[PDB]
Amino acid sequence: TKGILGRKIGMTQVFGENGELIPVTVVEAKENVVLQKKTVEVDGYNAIQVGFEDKKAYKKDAKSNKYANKPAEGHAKKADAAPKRFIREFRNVDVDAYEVGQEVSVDTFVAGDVIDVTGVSKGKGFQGAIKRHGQSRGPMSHGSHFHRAPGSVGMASDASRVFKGQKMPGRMGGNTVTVQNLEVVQVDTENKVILVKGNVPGPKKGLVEIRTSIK
Amino acid sequence: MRQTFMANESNIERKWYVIDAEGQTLGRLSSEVASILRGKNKVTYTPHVDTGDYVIVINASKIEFTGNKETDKVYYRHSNHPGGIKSITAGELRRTNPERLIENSIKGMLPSTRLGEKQGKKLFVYGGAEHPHAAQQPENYELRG
Amino acid sequence: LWITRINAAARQHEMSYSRLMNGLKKAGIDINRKMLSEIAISDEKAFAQLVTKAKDAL
Amino acid sequence: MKVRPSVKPICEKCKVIKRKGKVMVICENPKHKQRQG
Amino acid sequence: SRVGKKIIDIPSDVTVTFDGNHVTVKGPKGELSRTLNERMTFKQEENTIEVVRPSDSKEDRTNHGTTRALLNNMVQGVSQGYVKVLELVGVGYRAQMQGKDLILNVGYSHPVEIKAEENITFSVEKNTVVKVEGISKEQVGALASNIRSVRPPEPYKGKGIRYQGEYVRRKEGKT
RNA sequence: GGGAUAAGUGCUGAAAGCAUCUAAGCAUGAAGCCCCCCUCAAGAUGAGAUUUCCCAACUUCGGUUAUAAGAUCCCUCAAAG
RNA sequence: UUGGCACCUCGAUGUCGGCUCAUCGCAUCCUGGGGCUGUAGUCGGUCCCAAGGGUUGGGCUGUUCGCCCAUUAAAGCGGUACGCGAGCUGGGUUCAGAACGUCGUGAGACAGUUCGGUCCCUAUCCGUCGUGGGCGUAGGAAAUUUGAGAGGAGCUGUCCUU
RNA sequence: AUAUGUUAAGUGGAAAAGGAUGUGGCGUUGCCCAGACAAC
Ligand SMILES: [Mg+2]
Ligand SMILES: [Mg+2]
Ligand SMILES: [Mg+2]
Ligand SMILES: [Mg+2]
Ligand SMILES: [Mg+2]
Ligand SMILES: [Mg+2]
Ligand SMILES: [Mg+2]
Ligand SMILES: [Mg+2]
Ligand SMILES: [Mg+2]
Ligand SMILES: [Mg+2]
Ligand SMILES: [Mg+2]
Ligand SMILES: [Mg+2]
Ligand SMILES: [Mg+2]
Ligand SMILES: [Mg+2]
Ligand SMILES: [Mg+2]
Ligand SMILES: [Mg+2]
Ligand SMILES: [Mg+2]
Ligand SMILES: [Mg+2]
Repeated sequence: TKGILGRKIGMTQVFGENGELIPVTVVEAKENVVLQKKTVEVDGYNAIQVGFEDKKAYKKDAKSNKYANKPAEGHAKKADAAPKRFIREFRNVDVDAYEVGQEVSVDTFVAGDVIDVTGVSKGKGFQGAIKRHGQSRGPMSHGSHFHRAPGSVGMASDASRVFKGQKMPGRMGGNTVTVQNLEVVQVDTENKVILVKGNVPGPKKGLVEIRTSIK
Repeated sequence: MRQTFMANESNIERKWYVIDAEGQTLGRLSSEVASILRGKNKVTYTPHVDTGDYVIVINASKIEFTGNKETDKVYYRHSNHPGGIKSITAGELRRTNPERLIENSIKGMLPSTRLGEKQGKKLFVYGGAEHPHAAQQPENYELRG
Repeated sequence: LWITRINAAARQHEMSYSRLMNGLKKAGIDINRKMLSEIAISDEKAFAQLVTKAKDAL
Repeated sequence: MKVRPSVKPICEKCKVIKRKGKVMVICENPKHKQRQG
Repeated sequence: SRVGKKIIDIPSDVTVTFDGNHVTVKGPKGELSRTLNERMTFKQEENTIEVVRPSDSKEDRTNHGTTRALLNNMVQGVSQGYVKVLELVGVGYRAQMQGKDLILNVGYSHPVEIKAEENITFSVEKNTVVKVEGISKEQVGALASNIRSVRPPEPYKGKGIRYQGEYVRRKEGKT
C-alpha cells in the first residue's frame, strides 16, 4: 500500500528527541492524482496509475514537452484532471480504495513508517575499470608500465575466447536502484514535503517513487 | 529428365487435423505427428516445397511415460554464461507448461533447415480439451498404431 | 522420391510398400517405380485396380 | 553405520535385507549397521 | 499367502459396504474408506469377507497378503479401537492437557505444543503417562511416533519419552 | 518464509503365518534445488496487452499531389553526455 | 610428479617466479544436516550427504617449496600451454667482461660460486564491454505495462538471558 | 513385420578382486499330510 510520487530537493539534518542528530532528505510530493484504475478482468492485473506534476494545456505550435499533446489530453480528461508530466503505476496498493480522480495527499504516511525509495542514479559517463568496478591498480614505480588497465582477460587456448560478463570499461551511468527499510521522520502538510532518514538515489530535482516496505 | 510430377504453389491443399493425447506415450505420439507435418502421407510429396498440413493436439496433460522417466530424464539448457547450466525433470514439465513438453519432442524430429522451421509452425498444442481454431474446421484423426 | 510416393499411395489401401511390391512381383507385373508413381498421381482408379491383382496373389 | 563394499553378518542375530536397491544388514547392537557402497 | 488364505475375517455389528475398488466400512465408531486394489476379488459368504487372488504371479501373491491385512485393521478398529501408551522418564518432566491439545515440558528452554487432529483423543494419567486412542491403526502410530521424537530415550541414564513396553539398551559411562 | 528432496529417522505392512522403513501405500528431513528479494527484458520474427488521438482526392490508383495526429531539421542549454 | 615413446610444431609453438584479472572440479579447511563411538558434560575421533558463500597480514630466501612471528570461524587440494609477458615486471637463467676453487701441458672447461649486463608491434576477423542508425511486427502515432527468459545477491563472529 | 522367451537396471548406451534371500532354467539328495517347515 501507500504509494506516492515526488522529486528530490536537497539534504539537511534534524535534531531528534534527546539531542540525537539524524540526516534527512527532503522530498516535495505535490498534486498527485489517480488517473486510471486497472483491473484483472480488463488487463490481467490489479493496479492504479498516478500522475505527478501538472503541465500546460494543448497549444497549436508546441515545440517542447511542457505542453501536452492531443493523446495526453484525452487520457487526462477521462479522469477529470490536468495533464501531468510523470505517470507511474503502483500494484502494491489495494485497488478497492482510490476512486479515479482522487488526490492522494501527502499525509497518507505517518512518522515512523518504513518505506522503500526508487529512483535513477546520477550518471558518470564513460568510466574505466578501477572506477566502474572496484579493481586494484598496478604498482606506480619499480619500473612498471601497468597502472590503471584491467588485468588478464582469460586463459590461453582452452577457451580461446573471452567469456561474457567480463567487467571491461564503459558507461558507468544512471540506472534504476531501490534502497530498502528507510523511515519517515516528519510529514509537513502545508508545504507538502516528506522527510526521510538517509539518502536517496538521483540528482537534485529528480524523481523518486515512495512506497511501503515489502518486508 | 522425361516426366515426373513436381508440386508447386497453386497446386497443393492443406487441411486441419485434431489429435487427442490422452493415454498415449510421448514418443510414439510424436513420431506419428511429425510425418503428418512433413507431408509424407501425400501421394504428391516433393522434398523442396511445403506440402503437408496442420495438426492440433488438445489434451496434452495426460501424456504417459513408461518406467521411471518422470523423475529421471532431465532436460538441460545453457545460457552461454560461465556455469550457466540449468535443468528440469520431465515430470516437472508435465505439471508446469506441458505444451512445451510436447512441442519440443516433435520439433526435435524435424530437420533443422529453413523449411523445417517453417513446417514446425503448423503445430498447435493445448492443455485440456479446448482449442480456439473452430473457424478452420479441423477433423479427427486416429493414430495408425 | 518414387518409392516415397508409392509408399504413401499404398497405405490408403492398407498395404505396406514392402507387401505391395512383393505381391506385385508374384502376379507377374514388371512396371517401374517411375511409371508406378505416375499412375498413382494421374489415374487413381487405375492404380486401385492393380492393387487388387497384387493383393490376391498373396 | 559402516559403509564398505563387503557387507556380511558378524554375529548370529544380524540379518541381511534390501532397501531401494541397496544391500544392508540390521542387527540389535548399533555397531553392526552396514550398508553396501 | 498363508495369511491371505486365512481370509475368514469374522465381522461384527460393523457394516461392510463394497463399491468396487474403494470400500467403505461403518460401525459403532466407523466411516473408514480406502481405495484398495484393482486385481483382488472380494466375496462375502454370509457376512464374512473373503479375498481370492487371481493369476498366481509374484505381484499377485504379495498384494493378496496385504489386502487381507488392511481389511482386518479397518473392521477391528471400528470394533474396538487402537490405544498406544507411552511414558515420561526424568526429573521435572511434566506433561499436561490444554483441552484438545497437549503441552510438554522436557528440559528445553520452552514448552512444546502438540496440536491435536481428528479421531484421536489424548489423555494424561499422572503427568507422566500419555495415552493415544483412535480407530485407524496407521494414524495412531504416526502421532505416537511424532511426540516421542521430541526427546528420544538416552543411553546413560534413560531419560526421555519411552513406549510403555520399550526396552532401552543402557551404557554405563562413568566420568 | 513456502514447496519438493539428499544422507538419515519412521508408521502401517506382505512376499516368507514370524520379523521387516518397501514391494503397494502415508509422513518427516540440509544455508544445497525451485519460489520469495534487486535489475534487464516482446527483434519473445511466437514480434504480446490496456488507455487516448487522427482518417483523401485524383486515379490508367500505375502512381502523383497536398497532407492530418505526430515527429524532425535549425537555435538557447544541462540534472545528461 | 619423476620417467618411457619420439606422433604436430626447426621458412621460431619464444621465457622460472611475482603482479593484475579470473573460471571450473570435489577426493570438503570453515559454516549446514546426520550415523557410530572405547560418546558422562565441555571437548574430540571416524564415516555419510553437501561445492551456496567464504577461505590473513609480516620477517628470511630470485625463489617454487619451507621455517618462524602474530591473528583467524577457517587459514583446503587440484585443473585451465606447470591459467594469463601482442596485459606488467625482469630478481633468477643459455650471451659477450672479470675473479676464486678444481680439472687441463695448453687454447679452455665445470654446471661449482661471485659482481655487472637493451623486454618490439598504430588491432583487419572472431570474441567481449558499452552505445547508435535501418527495416519489420496487416492503418498510422503518444504514453503506461505483462514477463517467456537472463543476470545479481547468497559470508560470519562476540556478548547477555535461559 | 510374424512366433517363442529373458530383462526392470534407461542395463542396453565404457572397468576388476570381492559381496549379496535379485530373478529364470536344468539336475542330485534330505524332512512331507503320522502332521513337518515358522510362531505360540
Ligand atoms: Mg594493491
Ligand atoms: Mg573386511
Ligand atoms: Mg542550473
Ligand atoms: Mg609427460
Ligand atoms: Mg616426429
Ligand atoms: Mg618410429
Ligand atoms: Mg610461418
Ligand atoms: Mg563427496
Ligand atoms: Mg628490515
Ligand atoms: Mg604457465
Ligand atoms: Mg599471451
Ligand atoms: Mg667470459
Ligand atoms: Mg695446472
Ligand atoms: Mg651498472
Ligand atoms: Mg646491482
Ligand atoms: Mg647476475
Ligand atoms: Mg549406461
Ligand atoms: Mg559392469
